[PDB]
Amino acid sequence: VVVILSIVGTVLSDIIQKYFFSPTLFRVIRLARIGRI
Repeated sequence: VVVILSIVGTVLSDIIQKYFFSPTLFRVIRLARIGRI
């Protein structure tokens, strides 16, 4: 549910910041940082 995905959006972002650091995820991150709840 939304709760898990809140953490998902956070942990995947950690993956991004360390390893998945392609500029294309930053798109999704710009959408992720925002309170999309």
